Amino acid sequence: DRKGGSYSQAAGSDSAQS
Amino acid sequence: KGENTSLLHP
Amino acid sequence: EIFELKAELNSDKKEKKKEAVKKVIASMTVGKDVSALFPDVVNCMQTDNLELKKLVYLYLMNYAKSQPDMAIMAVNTFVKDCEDPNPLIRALAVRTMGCIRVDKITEYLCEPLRKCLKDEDPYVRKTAAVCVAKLHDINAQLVEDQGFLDTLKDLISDSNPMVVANAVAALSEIAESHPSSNLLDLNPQSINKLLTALNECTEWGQIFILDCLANYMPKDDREAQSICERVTPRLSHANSAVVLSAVKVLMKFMEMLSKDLDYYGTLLKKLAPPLVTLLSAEPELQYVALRNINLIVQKRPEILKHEMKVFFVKYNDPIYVKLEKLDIMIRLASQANIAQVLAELREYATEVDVDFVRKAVRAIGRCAIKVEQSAERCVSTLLDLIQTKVNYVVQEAIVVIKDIFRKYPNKYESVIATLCENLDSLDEPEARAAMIWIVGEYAERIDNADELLESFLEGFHDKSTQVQLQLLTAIVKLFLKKPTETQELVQQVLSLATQDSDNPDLRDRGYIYWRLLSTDPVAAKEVVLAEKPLISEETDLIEPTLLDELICYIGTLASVYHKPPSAFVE
Amino acid sequence: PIRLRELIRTIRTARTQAEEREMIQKECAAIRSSFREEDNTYRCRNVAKLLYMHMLGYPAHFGQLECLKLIASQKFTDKRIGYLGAMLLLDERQDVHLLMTNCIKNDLNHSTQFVQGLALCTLGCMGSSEMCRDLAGEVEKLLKTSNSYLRKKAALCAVHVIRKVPELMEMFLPATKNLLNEKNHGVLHTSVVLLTEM
Amino acid sequence: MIHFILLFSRQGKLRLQKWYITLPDKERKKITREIVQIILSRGHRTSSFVDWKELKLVYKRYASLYFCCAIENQDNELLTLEIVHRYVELLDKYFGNVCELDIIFNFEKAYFILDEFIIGGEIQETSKKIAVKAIEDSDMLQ
Amino acid sequence: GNIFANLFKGLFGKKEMRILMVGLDAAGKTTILYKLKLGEIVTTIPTIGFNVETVEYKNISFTVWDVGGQDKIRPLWRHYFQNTQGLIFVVDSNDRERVNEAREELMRMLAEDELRDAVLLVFANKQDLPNAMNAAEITDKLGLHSLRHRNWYIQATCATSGDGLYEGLDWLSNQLRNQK
Amino acid sequence: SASAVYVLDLKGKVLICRNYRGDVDMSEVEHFMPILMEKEEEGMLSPILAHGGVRFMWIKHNNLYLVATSKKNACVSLVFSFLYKVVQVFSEYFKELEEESIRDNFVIIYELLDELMDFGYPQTTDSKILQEYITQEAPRPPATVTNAVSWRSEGIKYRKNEVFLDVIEAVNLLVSANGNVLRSEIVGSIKMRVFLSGMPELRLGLNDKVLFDNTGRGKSKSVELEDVKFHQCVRLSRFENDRTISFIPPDGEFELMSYRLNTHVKPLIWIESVIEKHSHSRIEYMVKAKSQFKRRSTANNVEIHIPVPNDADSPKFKTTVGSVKWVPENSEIVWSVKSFPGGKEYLMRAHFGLPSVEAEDKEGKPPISVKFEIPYFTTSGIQVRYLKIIEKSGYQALPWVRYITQNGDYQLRTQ
Ligand SMILES: Nc1nc2c(ncn2[C@@H]2O[C@H](COP(=O)(O)OP(=O)(O)OP(=O)(O)O)[C@@H](O)[C@H]2O)c(=O)[nH]1
Ligand SMILES: [Mg+2]
Repeated sequence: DRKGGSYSQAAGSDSAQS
Repeated sequence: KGENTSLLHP
Repeated sequence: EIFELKAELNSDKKEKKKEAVKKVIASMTVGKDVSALFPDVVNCMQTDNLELKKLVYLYLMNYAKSQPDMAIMAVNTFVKDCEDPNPLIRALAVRTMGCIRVDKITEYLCEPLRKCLKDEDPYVRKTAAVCVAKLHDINAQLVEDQGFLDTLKDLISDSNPMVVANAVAALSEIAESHPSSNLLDLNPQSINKLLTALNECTEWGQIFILDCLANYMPKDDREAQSICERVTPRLSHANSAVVLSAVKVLMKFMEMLSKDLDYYGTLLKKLAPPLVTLLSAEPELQYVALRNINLIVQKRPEILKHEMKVFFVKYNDPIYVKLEKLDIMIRLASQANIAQVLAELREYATEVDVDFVRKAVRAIGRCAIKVEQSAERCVSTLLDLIQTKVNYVVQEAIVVIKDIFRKYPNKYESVIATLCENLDSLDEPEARAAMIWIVGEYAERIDNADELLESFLEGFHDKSTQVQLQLLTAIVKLFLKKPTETQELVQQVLSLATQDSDNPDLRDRGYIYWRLLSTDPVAAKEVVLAEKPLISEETDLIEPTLLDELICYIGTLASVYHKPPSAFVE
Repeated sequence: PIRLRELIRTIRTARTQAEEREMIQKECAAIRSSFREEDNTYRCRNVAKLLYMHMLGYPAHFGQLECLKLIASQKFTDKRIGYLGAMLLLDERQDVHLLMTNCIKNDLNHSTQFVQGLALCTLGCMGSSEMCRDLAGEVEKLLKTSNSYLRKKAALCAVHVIRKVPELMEMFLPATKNLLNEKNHGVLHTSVVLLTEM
Repeated sequence: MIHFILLFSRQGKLRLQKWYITLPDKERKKITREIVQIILSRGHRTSSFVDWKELKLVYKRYASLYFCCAIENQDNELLTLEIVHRYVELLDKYFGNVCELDIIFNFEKAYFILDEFIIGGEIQETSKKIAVKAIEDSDMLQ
Repeated sequence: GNIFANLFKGLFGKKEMRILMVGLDAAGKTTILYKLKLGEIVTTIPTIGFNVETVEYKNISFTVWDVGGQDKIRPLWRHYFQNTQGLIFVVDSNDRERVNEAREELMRMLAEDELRDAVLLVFANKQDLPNAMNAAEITDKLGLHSLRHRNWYIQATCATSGDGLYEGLDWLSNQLRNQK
Repeated sequence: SASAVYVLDLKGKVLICRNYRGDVDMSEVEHFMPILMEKEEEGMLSPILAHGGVRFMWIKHNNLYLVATSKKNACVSLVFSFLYKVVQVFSEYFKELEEESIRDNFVIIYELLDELMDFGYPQTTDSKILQEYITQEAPRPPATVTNAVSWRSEGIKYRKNEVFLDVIEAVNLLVSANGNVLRSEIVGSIKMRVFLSGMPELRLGLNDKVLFDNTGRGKSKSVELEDVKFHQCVRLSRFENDRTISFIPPDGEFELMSYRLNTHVKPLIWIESVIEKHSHSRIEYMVKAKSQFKRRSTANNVEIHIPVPNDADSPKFKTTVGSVKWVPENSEIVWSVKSFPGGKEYLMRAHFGLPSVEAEDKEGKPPISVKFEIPYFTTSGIQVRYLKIIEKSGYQALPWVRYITQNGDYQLRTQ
C-alpha cells in the first residue's frame, strides 16, 4: 500500500463513445 | 581564519 | 605551484595533463588569474580527449581577450577541428570560434563558417547559425562581406525545425541590430511555413517562432484569423515564456482585428484562463506576469473584467508581488467588487509593512477618488484607520481625507468634527499641511477653527515653506469667512509672514494677502474664498502612442520597467 | 542550564541568517520558560545567553523582570549579572530602572567593595534625571571617603550626576575641598575631572 | 566623554558594545550599522579619525576585529588612541594572547573589565597594574 | 512514574508557598517585613524600589516581596504580581485621608484577572494609636465583604508591638495549605 | 538577452559563471552584492537588478543567487524560463542544491552550461538528452533532439510497461478573518510516471465537462477546469481541434496536464479559532476544527498550524484529539494529527502566560493554515475515462494512477 491513494488500473478510452 | 591571532601580537 | 603546473602541462602524460587542466580550471573558477599560463596551454591543445578539448577551449575563450597576441596560435587547431567527424566536436568548435573576441581571429574563420553553413546535422546547423550571428554582432561589415544573409534566409525554409528556429532568432537579432534597411520580412508563405513548424518547435523554438511574428504586420482579416487560430493552441503550453509570447502576439494581432467579428470575442474569452494560469506562476515570473497584465490592461480592460479574486495579494506573496497585486487591483477596481476591494484594503492595512501600508492607503484613496459610489465607505474606512491609533496610519488617513475633500467636498462637512480632534499633534508635513488646508477650506463646520490654528501658529515662521503657505492660506480664509474671531489672527499672521518670514515666495504671498486685506475685505471673499472648479486628476493610463509601441515590446526588460525600449538601453 | 559557551558555539555553528534567527528564537523561548518558573540556580547562564542574544540583535523586552530580580539577589555572580543587565538593557527611556532605585540604595550601604563599586558604575553608566535626584545624597556621602579605589568611583558618580543634573552641582562644592594632595593617580585624576566639570 | 565604544569585526560582526549615551534601540542599531558601514568602507590611509555626526569617530583596529569610539569635540584626538591602546594592553594582560575566538567566550569578563576601567565615558583607572589587581581580586571573590 | 521521592520530601516538609507585600507608603510594609523576618522594628527609608525576602515558618519558606505605595511605585505592583502565590495588603487605619486612596488601589488591584487565585490578606497596620480603626470598621470601609470569590481575613497588627503577626501567618497557612 | 548567467553564493562569492555574449564585463558581479544589500535594507530589492545600463537579474536559489547579467532589453520571460530550466537540470543531475555540489561537479557543469545555451539563446533543454550527451562519470549528439520527437527517446526497451499516474489535488482556501472565504481555487495535477518499452503515444481520456458536452454526454459529473495546461509532449493541435490529448509520454515521471479552476464547494475542514488573550496576563486558544469532508475519507498527517504569541511562554494545551506541539523556531502551535477521519470534530483549549514587559513593536497577524493531506479522495469528481497507449510493435500496458488530495493555500485569516 501507499499513502495518498492506491494506484488503480486505467482503461484505454471511453468504450461507450464508440 | 584570522581570529585566533593576537590583537597586538605580544 | 605555477612552475610545477607548467612542468606538468609540458609533460607527455595524459593523466598529468588532465590533472593540470582540472587544477587550472579550479584556480580559474576559484578566482586565480591563470591567463599567464595560456601560452603554455597553447601547445597542449590538439588532444584526442573530448573533455580536454572543452577545457582548453574554455580557457582560450577566457584567455582570448586577456592575451589577444598569444591567441594567434589557435587558428590552425580550430581549422583542423572544423572538419571533425563527431558532430559534438564540430558544434564545440563553432561555439568557441564565435566566443573568441579577437578582431583578427574571426577573419581567418570565415572559410570554416562558410563550410559549416551547410552542415547537415541540425545541431551543426544551429551551431553554424549561432557562430554567424556572433560574427555579425562582432563585425557586421564582416558578416555582410561573408554574405551569410542569403544562407540565413534559406535556413528557415529547411528541415531541422529547431535549427530553423535558431536561424530565425539569429536573423531577427541581425535585423534587430540592423538599422531596418534590408529587412528579412517574409510573405504569407513564410508565415504559413513557420506555423507548420510551430507545432514541431521546442520550447525554445516556440519562443523564437513567436518572436518572428511580432515584427510582421498583418493586412488581411483572413490572414489575421488564421494567425490567431494558429496561436490559440500555444496557450495550452506549460512554458510561461511561451505563454507570454503567445499573449503578446495575440495582442499585436488584435490591433488590426475587427470587433464585429467573433474571433476577437473568442480570443478575449480564451485569454482570461491564460492570465489566471500565469498569475499562479513562480514569484520571479509573478512580477513579469503582473507587468504584462498592467501593460495589457490599458489596451483591453474588458478582458479581465471578472478577474478580481486572484488580484488579492497572498500572505506568502513577495513585497514586489504584493505591490504588483495592489496596483492591478487599483487599475482593476470596479463598482461590482467595491466591497471586496475595501475589505482587501482593510486586510492589507493590518500588515506590518510600513511601505505596504502606505501603498494600501494610497490605493484606497485612489479607488475612493475614482468611484464616487464608495465615497461614504472610503470616509468610514479612513475614520476607522485614524481611530486605529497608528502614526503612519494616521498620516495616511489625513492625506486621504485631504485628497477626498478637494475632490468630493460637497458631502465632506460631516467629517470635520471627527477630524477636528484626531491627535493633530503629528508633525508630519504631509499630514500637517493637509489638515491645515482642510481646516482653511472647511472652516464652516468647526467652531474652534481659530483655536486649532492657534497651536500651529507658534512655529509658523519656522515650520516649512509649504506648511507656512498653507497656514497663511487657512488664516486668510478664516478671516474672510469669520473675521470677528480671527481679526487679530490675520494681523498676527501677516506680521509673522511679512516681517519674520524671509522666504521670497512666502514673503510675496504675505504681502499680497496684506495688500488685499487693506484694499477691499469684501472683494477678498470673492477673490480669495472663490469657488474653485473641478480638480483635473492626472490620468494613470499610458499614452496611446506609447501603449501601441509597448504592445509589440512584450516580454522585454522595458515592460517590467514601464519605459520605452530606447529609453532603457545604453 | 545552557552555558554561554555552548550558546556561542551553537551560534557560530549556524550559517544561514534564518537558521541563526531560529536558534536565537529557540534559546529565547527556553530562557523565557526558565524565567517564568522563577529559576534561581542557573540564572547566570540564562542572563549571559540573554545578553548575548540582545547584543546579537535579538529582542529582550520579556527579559527585564529577571534582571531586576537578580539585581536584588545575594550571590556575587548574580549581583554582577544583574548590574550588567541594568547597564546594557536598562535605560532612562526604558523606564525599567525606576524599580532599581531601591536596590541601588540598599546596595549603597553594602560592605563589599566590589558590590558598591559595581553599583556606582551602573548608576554612572545609566544615570537618569530622577535616579540622580534620589541618589544625590548617597553620592556626596561617599565623596568624603578615604578609599582610593572608591574615590574615583565617587568622583565619576558626582560628575555623572552633575552632567545629568546641572542644578545639583551646588552640593558638591564643599565635598571636594582640600583634595589636591591625593597620592594615588586615580584619586587625583578623579578630583581634577570633577573640578573641571564643575 | 566617549559617547559609545564598541568592538566590531572586519566582516561586520560586533564583538563589543558599550554606549554611554541613552538612545533608542532602533536608533542605536542604526547608528551602529552606519558606523560599521563607514569603517567597513574606509581605507588604511584615512588617518583613523572621522567626524561623523559631530562625534570624534576614531577607528583603530590592530587585528581583524576593529575598535571604534565616539567622543565630543572637546579633547585631543591622541588621548582617545592612547586610552584604547591602554585598554587593549590591559585586556591582553588579563586574558593572555587575546584572540577573536576568546573574545566571544569572555564577553562577560570583557564587559566587567571595561566597566572597571572606564565608567560613563570617562577614564577611571589611569594605572595599569592597579586595575588588573582589582579585576583579579573581583574574579577571585566568586 | 514514581512519586516516592516527593513523598519522602513532603514527609519532613517540602511545601514553601509564596507571599506578596502591598500597601501604601509609610504603612508599615518595611517594618512589618523586618518584624516578620527578623523580629525587630528597623527604620527604613522610602521604598523607592522593592524589598525581597523569604520567611520560613512551619516548614514553609514563604518569600515576601515588599512593594511601595508611592505614585511611581503603585503601578509597579503589576510586575510583582507575576510569579506570586500570596499577597499581603498593609492598610493605614490612622490615615483617614489615605484610606480612600488605599481602598481605590485595592479595588483596582483586585480587579485583575491575573490576580484571581491569590487569597485576600489585609493587615490592619498602625494598630498602636487611638485613630486606628478596628478589624470590622476598616473592612467595612474597604468593602472586604463585597469581594466575591475572594478569601480575605481581617487582622490588626501594631508595627511597634508586632502582635497579631502569628495569628495572621496561621490564618494564611490554613487558607493556603489544605492538608493536616 | 542576458549577457552572462552565473551562479553565486550566500557570501557574495560566485560559485560558477558562464559568459554567453561577452557584452558585459565579469567584474559587474561584485557590485551586485552591495546593491542587493542596499535594496534589502531599503525595501527596493527585486529579482531583476540593474547596475547602470546593465541589468543583473538574480533568483534566490536553495543556497546561491542565480544572477544573470544582461545588457539590452532582452526577453525577461525568456531569461526566467532559461534560469528555471537550468535549475531543473541541476536538480536532476545533482540531488543537492548547495555549495557542496557546485564545487564537486564543475568539470561536467561547465560542459552542461556550454551545451545548454550559446550567444544568449538556449539550445538544450531536455534533462534526459543532456544526460545522454553530457555525463559526470563523449559520443555524437542523440538524434532525438535533431528529430521532432524530443519528448520521447526512441529505442527504449523495458521488461514491463508500467505507468504510475498521480492525481494530485491542491485545495487552496483563502478564508478571511470575518469568516468568508475569498480565494477558493482547486488546482489539478495529472502527473504520470510512464516506464515502458519504446515511445508510446498517450491518448488521454477523462470525464471533462467540455468533452462530455461536445460528445453529448454533458449530464454526468464532468470536471470543468478553468485552466488546463498541456505538457511538452502533449499535442496542442488535437486539443484545440477536438480536445484530443494525443502526445508521446516521456521516459519517467512528468506532468502531462494540470487542471486549475475555482471551487464553489464547502471547505473540507472547518476550523474555528478563539483568541482569549489577556492584556499581558494570559492567552486563550479556543481552536475548534470540523471536518467538512466525507466521513469515508481520512486526512493523513493533518497539521493545522495555529500561530502562537511571539513572546508567549509557559503554554498549556487542553485538546481532545491530535498532538499539539509548540515549536520555538516556528513560534506557533501546530495541531498535528496522524489520521483525521471525515466529519471529525477536534476542540483545543490553549492557555499560556505573557511577559510583564509590553512589546516594543507589533508582530502582525499571520494567517492560520493546515497541512491536511487525505488521499484516495476525488473532490472534483473528475473521472479518467481511458489512456490510449498505442505502440507500433504492439504490447499490453498496465498503467496505474492514484488520486491524492492535499491542502494547498488553505490559509484562514487571523482574528
Ligand atoms: N513607629 C511606628 N510606625 C508605624 C506603626 N505602624 C505603621 N507605622 C509606619 O510604618 C513606617 C515604616 O517605614 P518603612 O520601614 O519604610 O515601611 P513602609 O511603611 O512600607 O514605608 P515605605 O517603605 O516608604 O513604603 C513608618 O514610617 C510609620 O509611619 C507603628 O505602630 N509604630
Ligand atoms: Mg517600607
